Amino acid sequence: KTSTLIFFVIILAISALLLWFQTSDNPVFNELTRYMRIKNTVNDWKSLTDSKTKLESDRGRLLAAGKDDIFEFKCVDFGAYFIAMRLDKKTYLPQAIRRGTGDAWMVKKAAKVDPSAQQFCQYLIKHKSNNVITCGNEMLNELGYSGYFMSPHWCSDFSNME
Amino acid sequence: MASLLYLILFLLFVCISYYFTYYPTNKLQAAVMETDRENAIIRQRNDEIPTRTLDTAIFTDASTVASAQIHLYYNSNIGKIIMSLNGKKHTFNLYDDNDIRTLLPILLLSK
Amino acid sequence: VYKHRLIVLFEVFVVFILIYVFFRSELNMFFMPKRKIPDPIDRLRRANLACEDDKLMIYGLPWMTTQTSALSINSKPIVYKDCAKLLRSINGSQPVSLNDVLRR
Amino acid sequence: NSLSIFFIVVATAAVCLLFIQGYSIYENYGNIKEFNATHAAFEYSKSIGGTPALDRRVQDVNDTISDVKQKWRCVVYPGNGFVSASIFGFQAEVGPNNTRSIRKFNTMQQCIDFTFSDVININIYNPCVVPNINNAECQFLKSVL
Amino acid sequence: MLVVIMFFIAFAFCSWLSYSYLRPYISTKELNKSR
Amino acid sequence: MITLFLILCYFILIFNIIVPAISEKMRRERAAYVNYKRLNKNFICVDDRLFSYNFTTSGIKAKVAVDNKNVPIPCSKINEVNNNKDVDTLYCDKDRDDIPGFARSCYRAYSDLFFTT
Amino acid sequence: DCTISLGNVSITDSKLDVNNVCDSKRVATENIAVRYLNQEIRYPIIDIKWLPIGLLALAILILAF
Repeated sequence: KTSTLIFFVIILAISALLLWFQTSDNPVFNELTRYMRIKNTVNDWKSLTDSKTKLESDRGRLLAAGKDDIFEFKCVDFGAYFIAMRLDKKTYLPQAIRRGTGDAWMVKKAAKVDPSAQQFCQYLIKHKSNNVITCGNEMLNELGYSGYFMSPHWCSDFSNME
Repeated sequence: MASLLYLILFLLFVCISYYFTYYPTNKLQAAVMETDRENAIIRQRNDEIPTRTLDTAIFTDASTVASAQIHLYYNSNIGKIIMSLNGKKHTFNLYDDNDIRTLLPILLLSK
Repeated sequence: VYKHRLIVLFEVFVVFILIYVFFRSELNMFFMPKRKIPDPIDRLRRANLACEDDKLMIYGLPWMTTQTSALSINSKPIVYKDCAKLLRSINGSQPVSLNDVLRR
Repeated sequence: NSLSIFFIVVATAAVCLLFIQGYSIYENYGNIKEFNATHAAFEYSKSIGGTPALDRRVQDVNDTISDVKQKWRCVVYPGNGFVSASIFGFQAEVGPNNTRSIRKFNTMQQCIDFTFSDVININIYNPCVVPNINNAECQFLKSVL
Repeated sequence: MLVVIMFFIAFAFCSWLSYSYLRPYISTKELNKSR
Repeated sequence: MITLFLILCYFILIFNIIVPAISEKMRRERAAYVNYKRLNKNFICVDDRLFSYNFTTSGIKAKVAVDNKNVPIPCSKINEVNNNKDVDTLYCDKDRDDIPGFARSCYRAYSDLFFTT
Repeated sequence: DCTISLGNVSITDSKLDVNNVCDSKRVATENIAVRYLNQEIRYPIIDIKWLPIGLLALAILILAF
């Protein structure tokens, strides 16, 4: 009888301790939950992104042979928007002018022929070019997705062969 | 009597714990899980079209037919099929009647 | 002891209070069916090639009630002297829809 | 007494798993800390909506304007350089009597810098409105849009 | 009797902990009163 | 001792399953709401529609701006909706089959909240 | 001026090495290219959502009292 009550009280005390562990913004609790999410995402995407990034680095280093202005921002039309893209010197990967801490600055178009979007894109090239984003490993490490397996996207193969 | 009520309470416990463990309880979790579900749907729909090289009979004119080997890339998010034939990409919009009437004989004559 | 049963009932009451106060929208979203994502190729699944006389036609297209001919690469209506033989050599006498082609 | 043995073994399994997890966490807490630090973006992807990440803190006017004519562009004014034009009218400057006069830029880059700068410098000059009407300017504005 | 008292004591303590940890996040009056 | 076991189960349920769920939900959604309010915009453009959010004791709730005919206002009018004070709004909690793509729009509205978090 | 024009290549569990080499340089056959595998060791951390349920397991000892 007494032993049952003591075990009861012990279980309630352990429940209170676990409640404190869970609802007190503990560092260990937060790190364990973060690791549970991060491990699954890494297992899903990291190696595939690395292989794809190496392939496109090889492709862009082949493409950059004989061209001198391929490492300068040009405003590429992607149908529904403009993107200020160049080819990264170090990795020979597509690079685009970034919008804050998000993805590339996609200047939307209100029709097929939008002079204003083109001109704002040129303004970004002249002014907002200090912040850039790169497809593949950098995009995966900054935004959590690589962009090579999402469509439509300026890094994806379908949007670039269309 | 007592056993039935205790079993009912225990089953209610199990159901509530299962829901709170394996189902979304806030907007972040719900958004993440719906992202995953929509991505899986899109991926399987894209995988419906055979991405491996397939042999079809392609009419290069009104009355001339030739055997050819083509590759198909389907993107159901925007609804387009890109057919690589003779090294050239042909983009067919699935919302266009003429594109449908051109692509469907290619798909239905595959072997 | 009746007091312990009352304690269990009070705990169940508190559980229901918390669920009602906080997780009402989540439960309703859980009860309702999922959100349908449009399929661009769904309406083409019943399309089967079947040619009358020597002109290749496409059947099974619901939104185009009239018989729609089959176009070639250069967008010319297909007329073929041996359409029936070609269709027989492709799949056989029985017609094949797009759904059967996709499930191959 | 099978039920008692089953309860003992399952509770022992729970306690032993707790101790194993505690010791593994104790030895690998730092390791998972750097693993999370170097993979912070892998926790939640920025494409939760199924769309590329967008930074709402950086404001872009092109996201909402669904009409081309309402947008501001730089167009070539024949014989007088470049001007900023839209369906509302040309971007103007204060005249001698606090009026509106079309301001003209020497180069496309200057016009783009003035038009798309973060500074609010909008001064509408409609050449088709009643107070300020000019047939040639209105015709040019309507034709160039 | 002792079970009832112990359960109420632990329930009160755990409710106090949860309230103390979650008041800054569930007190929506602060957001409503702020414009 | 079945009843003491049931007391244990329900106590653990509440204080280690439901209350931590409330904690995580409120922390995430309060952070999202604060990030929203830092934008200083009453209505934001999500999925070609205008969405506002409010924080209540159940969490963060999204609403869409509509006109007198319950047709959502396009983003091109955002400047005249933020300045307005009596905008008719439809809450995303209640499903409406008359609006095309309402579920997707409300989904993307909730998803665009969690950019930083 | 030497070119290789392959068609539809489909290889499984194999290696493809198209060299198209037309100079004095000799390709390094069977030269195992080893990189630094900066492997990240996953740890046997069960999802801590197991923590309540495990407690319940301990709780059922009260059934044996």
